[PDB]
Amino acid sequence: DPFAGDPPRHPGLRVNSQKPFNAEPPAELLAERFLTPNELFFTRNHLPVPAVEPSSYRLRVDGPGGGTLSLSLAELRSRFPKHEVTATLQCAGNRRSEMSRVRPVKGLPWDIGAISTARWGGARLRDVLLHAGFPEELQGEWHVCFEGLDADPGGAPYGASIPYGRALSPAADVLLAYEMNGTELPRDHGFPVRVVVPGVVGARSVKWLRRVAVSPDESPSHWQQNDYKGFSPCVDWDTVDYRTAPAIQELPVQSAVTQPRPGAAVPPGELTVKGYAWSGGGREVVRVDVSLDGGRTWKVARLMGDKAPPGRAWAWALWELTVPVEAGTELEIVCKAVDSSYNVQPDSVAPIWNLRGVLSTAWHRVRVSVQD
Amino acid sequence: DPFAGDPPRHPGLRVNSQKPFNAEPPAELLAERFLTPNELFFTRNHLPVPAVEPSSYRLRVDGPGGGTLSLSLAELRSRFPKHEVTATLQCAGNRRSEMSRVRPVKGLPWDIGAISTARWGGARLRDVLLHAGFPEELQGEWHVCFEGLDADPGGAPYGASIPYGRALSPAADVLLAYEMNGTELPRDHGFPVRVVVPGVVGARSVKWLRRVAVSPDESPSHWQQNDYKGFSPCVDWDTVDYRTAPAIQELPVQSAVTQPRPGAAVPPGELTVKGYAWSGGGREVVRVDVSLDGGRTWKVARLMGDKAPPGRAWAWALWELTVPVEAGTELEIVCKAVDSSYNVQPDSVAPIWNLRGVLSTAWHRVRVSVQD
Ligand SMILES: Nc1nc2c(c(=O)[nH]1)N[C@H]1C(S)=C(S)[C@@H](COP(=O)(O)O)O[C@H]1N2
Ligand SMILES: Nc1nc2c(c(=O)[nH]1)N[C@H]1C(S)=C(S)[C@@H](COP(=O)(O)O)O[C@H]1N2
Ligand SMILES: [Cl-]
Ligand SMILES: [Cl-]
Ligand SMILES: [Mo]
Ligand SMILES: [Mo]
Repeated sequence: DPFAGDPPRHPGLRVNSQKPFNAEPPAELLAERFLTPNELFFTRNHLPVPAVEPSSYRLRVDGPGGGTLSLSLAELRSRFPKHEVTATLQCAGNRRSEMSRVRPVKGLPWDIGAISTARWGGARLRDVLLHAGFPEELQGEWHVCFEGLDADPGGAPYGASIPYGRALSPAADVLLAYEMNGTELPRDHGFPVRVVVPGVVGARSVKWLRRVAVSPDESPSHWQQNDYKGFSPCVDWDTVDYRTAPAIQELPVQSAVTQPRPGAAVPPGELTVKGYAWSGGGREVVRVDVSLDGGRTWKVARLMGDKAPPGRAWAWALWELTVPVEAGTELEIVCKAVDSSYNVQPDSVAPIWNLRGVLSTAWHRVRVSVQD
Repeated sequence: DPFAGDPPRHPGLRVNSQKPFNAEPPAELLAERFLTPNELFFTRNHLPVPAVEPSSYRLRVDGPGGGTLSLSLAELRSRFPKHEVTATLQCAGNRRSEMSRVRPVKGLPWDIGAISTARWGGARLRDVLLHAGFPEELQGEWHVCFEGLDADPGGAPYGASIPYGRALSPAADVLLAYEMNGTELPRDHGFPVRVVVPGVVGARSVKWLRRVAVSPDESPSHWQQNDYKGFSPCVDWDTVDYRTAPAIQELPVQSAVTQPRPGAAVPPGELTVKGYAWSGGGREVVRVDVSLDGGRTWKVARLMGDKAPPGRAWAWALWELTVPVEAGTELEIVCKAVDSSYNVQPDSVAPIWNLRGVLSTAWHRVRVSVQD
């Protein structure tokens, strides 16, 4: 069994796949803390988890002239000044299950918790590439490709790429992280090294990093070319042409209600509604609107968190709104967020439906009842 | 009459205000060409148009140490290498009229044409500031403030600001433009000099530019502080607090149908539906979906234009879709666009309603009938 060596996990996780392991924290704990504990941070694995001997581990980075720089874990820690970045990773498939309600889709049936937040520590990718000899700027459209140590039966490794400008930008905060919430990277989260690409879909933050290469093209890997793309609601498996849509990089504005949970019976008097909101590309969440009547009337929730610099809001905003609720009533709780570029979320899922079940960002609706 | 000196305009414009002059091109011409002719380019004036003697004109730019650089029009043309940028300006109030249908709002009642596109030529703001002695990077949060030569009765000039980083970035393409579609700036469009801020709301592209200043704060002007902001649908004139929302800079994804026009009777057989789509922040439009049945089913339109570099899609994408239409039917034509960060447009206007009638980006719907 290829998965016998996988790490043990926290028992309260909502698991949608055991082999390979894919799980999310319970929604009731998801937004309990700003930084998601390492043991509850959602886990998305395409393959068996690599077992890595730290001292023999080498990160390979190809230089400008075709040479190869080879770095040990000790050297990655000692050569480059450690930088810390608090960033939220959201999977493209977050909230896929709401989409399947409209019309079945193929994919892991995530609820609202394929998102988590951590303070990451590591070398900046930028410094590693400047050390390998690359310039701050290359002419034209270049990409940085990453391969992981995890590989499918045929030997193809998990891989992804990001544009060269993002990799070299001081402000974009791309890390080759070896620490997570103050401790070393857990195995499920990429030990000993993963890429963390703030403001970008989870798929590009390659775990168990074995190689870094600069190329005039995007990663040729199946997951960069033939997956993690958004299509029209009309497209299906027989018509999809992956050349017609760009690989998902930055993600759009998103939010969900984490408390209360669907089907809850809540006591009359006061109700504290809670959730998260986040947007891609370093775009801050500037407002979260909450409705208790199915989206007819709205109130403004309180945003928690502390501001980040402009263009660098990599971490989610937790929100709450305490409201009066009358005995014997039925509530349809809805939330929608607005970002710093005034992007907003769409009313419904059908018009944004797609065959892969990705980019599920229509309003989250939670129906509960108020007891007598 | 303070407006006696205003320039004459093209007679086919859709004028919503004569004094001050505010007008949009006819929707049937709006998307006829990629570059909007200067005579049809929408015009948004808050005040009387300044009459400027070109030779006595001086642009004032305050240096880092409190000194003032003063530039003539000849020097702006000769000192700095001319750069050309094709960019779309969209007013915050575009499509306000659709919002008033839900609940009356105060503001010029724009239809879908408070947007236009031109190739602008001028000095880069960046070069002008480096020439004034500023560094490429200032520590902290700095702004570049612009004042126009147009001033209200009390003597306050039109003014706005953009973040310092945007002004100094080579990629952001901010210009001090003296040319428009190959000719000198028309008076209504800022002669002799205007700022053009690509990917940003029209309000910041200050016309009839008299001054440029760097400040640790945003423009103190009324239009930067107490206008061009987005609020919750619940906010009204008695509750609005302009300190609670950020000034609009980048705009969200937008699109409209320009052909056919509402109420049209179209011949059976084939119908060519046309429109525009654009997104802020240099984010390319990656897809436009079109429905003929009120948003139940969708097809993908053809995008016209030529690609721009990543992060620099400053100009709109014109689209078209030729479709079969059966005699005696009723169509509800709808369009929605998706940008490079997979941001999308919301189904309806009510949930995005606000007191100023700004940020009107819900799906545009056009009802027509097919003859027999
Ligand atoms: N090598 C490796 N990198 C990987 C993956 C993987 O299967 N292999 N999954 C990716 C995707 S789709 C997701 S959403 C994130 C999830 O990171 P997490 O498990 O630490 O939450 O890691 C990405 N990096
Ligand atoms: N000085 C000056 N700058 C100005 C304005 C104005 O009233 N005064 N209007 C602003 C706003 S709200 C808009 S939408 C754009 C419109 O530019 P246009 O008239 O060339 O289309 O210019 C901006 N710049
Ligand atoms: Cl998934
Ligand atoms: Cl307006
Ligand atoms: Mo993912
Ligand atoms: Mo405007």
